[PDB]
Amino acid sequence: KVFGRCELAAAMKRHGLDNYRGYSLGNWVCAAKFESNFNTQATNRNTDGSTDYGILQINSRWWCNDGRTPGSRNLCNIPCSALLSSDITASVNCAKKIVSDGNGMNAWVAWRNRCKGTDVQAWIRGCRL
Ligand SMILES: CC(=O)N[C@@H]1[C@@H](O)[C@H](O[C@@H]2O[C@H](CO)[C@@H](O[C@@H]3O[C@H](CO)[C@@H](O)[C@H](O)[C@H]3NC(C)=O)[C@H](O)[C@H]2NC(C)=O)[C@@H](CO)O[C@H]1O
Ligand SMILES: [Cl-]
Ligand SMILES: [Cl-]
Ligand code: NA
Repeated sequence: KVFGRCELAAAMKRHGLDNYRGYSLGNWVCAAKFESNFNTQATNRNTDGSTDYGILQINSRWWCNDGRTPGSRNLCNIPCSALLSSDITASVNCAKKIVSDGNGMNAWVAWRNRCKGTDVQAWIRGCRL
Protein backbone atom coordinates (compact mmCIF):
# COMPACT_ATOMS: atom_id res chain seq x y z
CA LYS A 1 0.00 0.00 0.00
CA VAL A 2 1.15 3.54 -0.82
CA PHE A 3 -0.09 5.81 1.96
CA GLY A 4 -1.12 9.40 1.66
CA ARG A 5 0.73 11.89 3.84
CA CYS A 6 -2.14 12.68 6.22
CA GLU A 7 -3.40 9.10 6.03
CA LEU A 8 -0.09 7.80 7.36
CA ALA A 9 0.18 10.58 9.95
CA ALA A 10 -3.23 9.54 11.28
CA ALA A 11 -2.27 5.87 11.33
CA MET A 12 1.02 6.58 13.11
CA LYS A 13 -0.69 8.81 15.67
CA ARG A 14 -3.18 6.00 16.37
CA HIS A 15 -0.32 3.56 16.96
CA GLY A 16 1.33 5.82 19.54
CA LEU A 17 4.18 7.38 17.56
CA ASP A 18 3.34 11.06 18.17
CA ASN A 19 6.02 12.23 20.64
CA TYR A 20 7.23 8.66 21.19
CA ARG A 21 10.63 9.08 22.88
CA GLY A 22 10.24 12.82 22.27
CA TYR A 23 9.94 12.62 18.47
CA SER A 24 6.93 14.55 17.21
CA LEU A 25 4.70 13.00 14.55
CA GLY A 26 6.24 15.05 11.74
CA ASN A 27 9.58 13.34 12.32
CA TRP A 28 8.03 9.92 11.74
CA VAL A 29 6.15 11.04 8.62
CA CYS A 30 9.29 12.74 7.26
CA ALA A 31 11.34 9.59 7.82
CA ALA A 32 8.75 7.39 6.09
CA LYS A 33 8.59 9.78 3.12
CA PHE A 34 12.30 9.61 2.46
CA GLU A 35 12.87 5.99 3.51
CA SER A 36 10.11 4.44 1.42
CA ASN A 37 8.07 7.20 -0.29
CA PHE A 38 5.17 6.00 1.89
CA ASN A 39 5.25 2.54 0.23
CA THR A 40 4.80 -0.37 2.64
CA GLN A 41 6.26 -2.77 0.06
CA ALA A 42 9.61 -1.01 -0.38
CA THR A 43 12.73 -3.15 -0.07
CA ASN A 44 16.36 -2.22 -0.58
CA ARG A 45 19.42 -4.47 -0.49
CA ASN A 46 22.60 -3.25 1.19
CA THR A 47 26.22 -4.04 0.41
CA ASP A 48 26.56 -6.07 3.61
CA GLY A 49 23.86 -8.47 2.31
CA SER A 50 21.11 -7.21 4.61
CA THR A 51 17.84 -5.82 3.27
CA ASP A 52 15.69 -2.90 4.44
CA TYR A 53 11.96 -3.59 4.62
CA GLY A 54 8.80 -1.57 4.54
CA ILE A 55 7.58 1.91 5.24
CA LEU A 56 10.42 2.62 7.69
CA GLN A 57 13.08 0.51 5.93
CA ILE A 58 13.84 -1.65 8.95
CA ASN A 59 17.06 -3.62 8.53
CA SER A 60 17.34 -7.41 8.48
CA ARG A 61 20.77 -7.61 10.14
CA TRP A 62 19.35 -6.48 13.49
CA TRP A 63 15.59 -6.29 13.58
CA CYS A 64 13.83 -8.94 11.49
CA ASN A 65 14.46 -12.35 9.97
CA ASP A 66 14.43 -12.74 6.19
CA GLY A 67 16.24 -16.09 6.14
CA ARG A 68 19.12 -14.77 4.02
CA THR A 69 21.10 -12.36 6.24
CA PRO A 70 23.62 -14.70 7.90
CA GLY A 71 24.54 -13.88 11.48
CA SER A 72 21.58 -11.55 11.98
CA ARG A 73 19.67 -10.79 15.14
CA ASN A 74 15.90 -10.85 15.05
CA LEU A 75 15.36 -8.23 17.74
CA CYS A 76 11.77 -7.47 16.74
CA ASN A 77 11.08 -11.25 16.58
CA ILE A 78 9.23 -11.03 13.26
CA PRO A 79 9.77 -12.17 9.69
CA CYS A 80 10.78 -9.19 7.59
CA SER A 81 7.84 -9.86 5.29
CA ALA A 82 5.50 -8.85 8.14
CA LEU A 83 6.94 -5.33 7.73
CA LEU A 84 5.57 -5.07 4.17
CA SER A 85 1.91 -5.38 5.18
CA SER A 86 -0.64 -2.68 4.42
CA ASP A 87 -1.20 -2.70 8.20
CA ILE A 88 1.70 -0.76 9.70
CA THR A 89 1.32 -2.24 13.18
CA ALA A 90 4.36 -4.52 12.93
CA SER A 91 6.52 -1.74 11.48
CA VAL A 92 5.46 0.70 14.19
CA ASN A 93 6.01 -1.79 17.01
CA CYS A 94 9.48 -2.59 15.67
CA ALA A 95 10.29 1.10 15.11
CA LYS A 96 9.47 1.81 18.75
CA LYS A 97 12.13 -0.73 19.71
CA ILE A 98 14.68 0.79 17.33
CA VAL A 99 14.22 4.38 18.47
CA SER A 100 14.57 3.30 22.12
CA ASP A 101 17.89 1.55 21.40
CA GLY A 102 20.10 4.53 22.23
CA ASN A 103 20.71 6.43 18.99
CA GLY A 104 17.12 7.62 18.68
CA MET A 105 15.95 8.35 15.16
CA ASN A 106 19.56 8.64 13.94
CA ALA A 107 19.15 4.92 13.20
CA TRP A 108 17.33 6.06 10.02
CA VAL A 109 19.91 7.52 7.65
CA ALA A 110 17.30 9.45 5.66
CA TRP A 111 15.93 11.00 8.84
CA ARG A 112 19.45 12.07 9.83
CA ASN A 113 20.19 13.55 6.44
CA ARG A 114 16.84 14.92 5.30
CA CYS A 115 14.59 15.45 8.33
CA LYS A 116 16.75 16.22 11.36
CA GLY A 117 16.91 19.94 12.04
CA THR A 118 14.28 20.78 9.42
CA ASP A 119 10.75 22.08 10.05
CA VAL A 120 9.23 18.61 10.39
CA GLN A 121 5.87 20.00 11.51
CA ALA A 122 5.35 20.77 7.81
CA TRP A 123 4.80 17.06 7.25
CA ILE A 124 1.53 17.08 9.20
CA ARG A 125 0.17 20.47 8.09
CA GLY A 126 -3.39 20.35 6.76
CA CYS A 127 -4.02 16.92 8.29
CA ARG A 128 -7.09 16.30 10.43
CA LEU A 129 -5.43 14.74 13.47
C1 LIG B 1 15.95 1.59 10.72
C2 LIG B 1 17.09 0.63 10.74
O1 LIG B 1 16.92 -0.58 10.65
N1 LIG B 1 18.30 1.18 10.89
C3 LIG B 1 19.54 0.41 10.94
C4 LIG B 1 20.34 0.79 12.20
O2 LIG B 1 19.66 0.27 13.34
C5 LIG B 1 21.77 0.25 12.16
O3 LIG B 1 22.56 1.02 13.06
C6 LIG B 1 23.13 0.25 14.12
O4 LIG B 1 22.12 -0.32 14.94
C7 LIG B 1 22.58 -1.02 16.10
C8 LIG B 1 21.35 -1.54 16.80
O5 LIG B 1 20.58 -0.48 17.34
C9 LIG B 1 23.40 -0.07 16.99
O6 LIG B 1 23.94 -0.78 18.10
C10 LIG B 1 23.56 -0.14 19.34
O7 LIG B 1 24.46 0.90 19.75
C11 LIG B 1 24.11 1.55 20.98
C12 LIG B 1 25.18 2.58 21.25
O8 LIG B 1 25.86 2.96 20.06
C13 LIG B 1 23.98 0.53 22.12
O9 LIG B 1 23.44 1.19 23.26
C14 LIG B 1 23.07 -0.63 21.73
O10 LIG B 1 23.12 -1.63 22.74
C15 LIG B 1 23.52 -1.22 20.40
N2 LIG B 1 22.66 -2.32 20.00
C16 LIG B 1 22.99 -3.61 20.15
C17 LIG B 1 24.33 -3.88 20.78
O11 LIG B 1 22.25 -4.52 19.80
C18 LIG B 1 24.52 0.55 16.18
O12 LIG B 1 25.23 1.50 16.97
C19 LIG B 1 23.95 1.23 14.94
N3 LIG B 1 24.99 1.88 14.14
C20 LIG B 1 26.24 1.43 13.92
C21 LIG B 1 27.10 2.31 13.05
O13 LIG B 1 26.67 0.38 14.39
C22 LIG B 1 22.41 0.44 10.80
C23 LIG B 1 23.74 -0.27 10.66
O14 LIG B 1 23.57 -1.66 10.44
O15 LIG B 1 21.56 -0.07 9.77
C24 LIG B 1 20.37 0.65 9.69
O16 LIG B 1 19.64 0.24 8.57
CL1 LIG C 1 2.94 16.85 16.20
CL1 LIG D 1 16.66 10.74 21.26
NA1 NA E 1 17.86 -10.77 11.35
